[PDB]
Amino acid sequence: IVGGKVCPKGECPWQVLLLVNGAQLCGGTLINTIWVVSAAHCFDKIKNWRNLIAVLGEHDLSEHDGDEQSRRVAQVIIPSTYVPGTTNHDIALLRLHQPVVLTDHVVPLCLPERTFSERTLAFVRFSLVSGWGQLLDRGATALELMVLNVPRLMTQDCLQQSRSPNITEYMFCAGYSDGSKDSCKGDSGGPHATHYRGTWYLTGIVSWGQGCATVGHFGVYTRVSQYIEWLQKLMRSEPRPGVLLRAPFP
Amino acid sequence: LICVNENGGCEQYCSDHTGTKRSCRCHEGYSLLADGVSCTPTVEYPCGKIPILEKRNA
Ligand SMILES: CCOc1ccc(F)c([C@@H](Nc2ccc3c(N)nccc3c2)C(=O)N2CCC[C@@H]2c2ccccc2)c1
Ligand SMILES: [Ca+2]
Ligand SMILES: [Cl-]
Ligand SMILES: [Cl-]
Ligand SMILES: [Cl-]
Repeated sequence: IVGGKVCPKGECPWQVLLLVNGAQLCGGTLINTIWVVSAAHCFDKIKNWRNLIAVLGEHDLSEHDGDEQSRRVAQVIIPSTYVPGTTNHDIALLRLHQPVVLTDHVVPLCLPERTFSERTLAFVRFSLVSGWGQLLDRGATALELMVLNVPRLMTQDCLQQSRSPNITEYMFCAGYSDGSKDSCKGDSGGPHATHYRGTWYLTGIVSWGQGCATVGHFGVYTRVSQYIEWLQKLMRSEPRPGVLLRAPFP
Repeated sequence: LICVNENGGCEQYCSDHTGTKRSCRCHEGYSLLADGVSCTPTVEYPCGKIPILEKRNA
């Protein structure tokens, strides 16, 4: 995250950190005690699907404070329409091997209904994005979880204000074109969280962009509203042997 | 009231029904109050609420 601030411990309690062999991979968002939403592109280079760990309740990577809860990732579910190395359909649904325990430091973000998200949340101007990504373009990643408030653009406006992949109906732009504030590479998969009348909801996933807080370019986020029914159906499904599952979309 | 305007006045989710009818609903872990619009937590850790802030304002 460029140009944000430390998320005070416990104020981003849905944030997930994904590790592969102990190394930071991506972020994610807890939506229930066993389900995490992240970005499909997080998994394009995974060799051993069995060394993926999700951590809940994380804050400062330098220390253990006992609020962290680690789980193995039992299933990584990606839409059939996602193509590795490209941008569209950049979402993944992760099933943990055992539920997390909800606590003051571990709380799911609400996965909204489609209509609500489309008709109401999509018009809330600012939303929070978070992660342990780079604090600067070509810079070190953060040790404490960072958070940034970013305004969403209508895609027609993003395209006009920007100056290379299309912004498709499965995406939206958010952030700033002046190079000050963005999510970046290592925040991939993390939440874009939208407040409405006292409750926070999942509206986007840190997906892609140019560089990092690059002048003339906004952050691009997966439009989670396109996937609500896909996600809900998969959450009602039985697990299948083998970590990776490609599931039909729609 | 229609769900497309002002969220049908619902705090959370809204369904349009045949008639000038609307029903608000709440996410799991909440219940709908008698106002027909407001949602109140029914569990300790409902989604989308930040416990250390909810306790900061209790
Ligand atoms: C759908 C992903 O598509 C792409 C395209 C370009 C691209 F830079 C990225 C990177 N992610 C983000 C996310 C948000 C960004 C933002 N808000 N502002 C600016 C830049 C941002 C970059 C990314 O994950 N990369 C880049 C280097 C290897 C790694 C990777 C990319 C793809 C696959 C695996 C790993 C993803
Ligand atoms: Ca820690
Ligand atoms: Cl099934
Ligand atoms: Cl496997
Ligand atoms: Cl309660």
